[PDB]
Amino acid sequence: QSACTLQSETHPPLTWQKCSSGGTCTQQTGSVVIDANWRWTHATNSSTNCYDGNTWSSTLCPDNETCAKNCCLDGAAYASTYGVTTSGNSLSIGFVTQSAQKNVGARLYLMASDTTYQEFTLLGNEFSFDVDVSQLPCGLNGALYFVSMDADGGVSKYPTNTAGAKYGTGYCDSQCPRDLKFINGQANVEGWEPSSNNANTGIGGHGSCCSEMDIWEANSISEALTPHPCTTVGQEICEGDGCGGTYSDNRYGGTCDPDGCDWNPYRLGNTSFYGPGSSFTLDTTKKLTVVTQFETSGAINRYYVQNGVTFQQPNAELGSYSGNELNDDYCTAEEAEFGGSSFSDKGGLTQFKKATSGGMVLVMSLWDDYYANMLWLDSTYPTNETSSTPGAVRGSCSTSSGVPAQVESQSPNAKVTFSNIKFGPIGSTGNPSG
Ligand SMILES: *[C@@H]1O[C@H](CO)[C@@H](O)[C@H](O)[C@H]1NC(C)=O
Ligand SMILES: SCc1ccccc1I
Ligand SMILES: [Ca+2]
Repeated sequence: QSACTLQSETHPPLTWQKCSSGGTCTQQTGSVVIDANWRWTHATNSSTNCYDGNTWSSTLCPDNETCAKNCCLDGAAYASTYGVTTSGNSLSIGFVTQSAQKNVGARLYLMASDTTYQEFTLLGNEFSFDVDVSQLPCGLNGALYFVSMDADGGVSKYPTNTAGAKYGTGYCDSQCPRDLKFINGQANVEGWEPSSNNANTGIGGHGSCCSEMDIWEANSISEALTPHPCTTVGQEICEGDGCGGTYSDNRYGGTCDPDGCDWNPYRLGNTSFYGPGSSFTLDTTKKLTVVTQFETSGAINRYYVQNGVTFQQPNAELGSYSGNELNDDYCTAEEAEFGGSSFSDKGGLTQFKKATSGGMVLVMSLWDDYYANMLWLDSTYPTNETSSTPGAVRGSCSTSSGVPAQVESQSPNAKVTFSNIKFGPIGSTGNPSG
């Protein structure tokens, strides 16, 4: 896709800190950009939409190539249309924003410059951020994660994509998403199936895969940490059911692991650690710091800070595993006790190390789930399961919670605030900010 300028594009600024082993941190200035899927897509020479509702213009977009030649992405009014605002080192994403249209959520990337994404090499480093999940009820997910996207949004590889990172192009993840309108410089109009439950989305014939590190998928009820390997580390297009993931016939048939080796404290047995109120170790009605360390062995460590008190990830006992570190033994025990072989089949933490050793882009989002109502995160899933089934219970939300239309109308003012992002060598982010 190309870019149009009927509406200007001004990325909201966001500062973050880069720390060093020597004990000092320094302020960095970046900005955020909204994903292409949320943008107005119209003809290069007029205001005629190439996509409206959940259908493509058959005249402007008869096929993927023609569509990309005829159509451009335009600028975004961040606050008024998308409910995205920034203030210093703070970023807020509103749930439902009503302007001339209704907008639900947003997926944003941290930029290095106006035309390129900031890449972070995670291995041997740690990432820290503060978060306020108090306004996120059952059914919502304020996520902060990393994906192996190209810095230019794919421009150097796909010439027909001239919009680039500036317009939020090039997204990919371990779900190998097929809801993307533009992938590899072409539209995704071929094979498009409008969603039966979502008036604004659909599934195309192609998807975009890559490694994904979900540092934080959470609401005020539950939270999960989840690495997802892929046999091809970086962004790669997939076709139809060969994509795997949620909207394909064989979920485990693709190149990526859509499940991951997840760590949810509640799912592992500690139902008193994270939740709303004083009866929980970490009280989700108040702000908290989340620190994630990527050691060179490939293992992942985690500690939290609230009101100056530090809490290491709580201990879990799962089969032959005992500890609080997300490592090979944990991932193997998880598969043995809860089932599955996807994570291991994709290479486990060894293959995932190839992703963290390379550059990854920071993504911050707020979404509701039209497929499984976020039950996999904060409720019993599948819903026919009991608490007696290992790993079935992931949170205290009702299995009737999370219906998108219901939460959109009941909690439109829900929001997540991510702030004070710090990144540096292990043991460095707790030092004084610059
Ligand atoms: C949950 O984790 C916290 C923090 O480690 C700990 O103090 C508490 O004893 C744990 N509770 C259970 C039931 O394991
Ligand atoms: S990653 C959560 C999950 C796991 C297995 C099947 C479907 C779903 I959504
Ligand atoms: Ca270790």
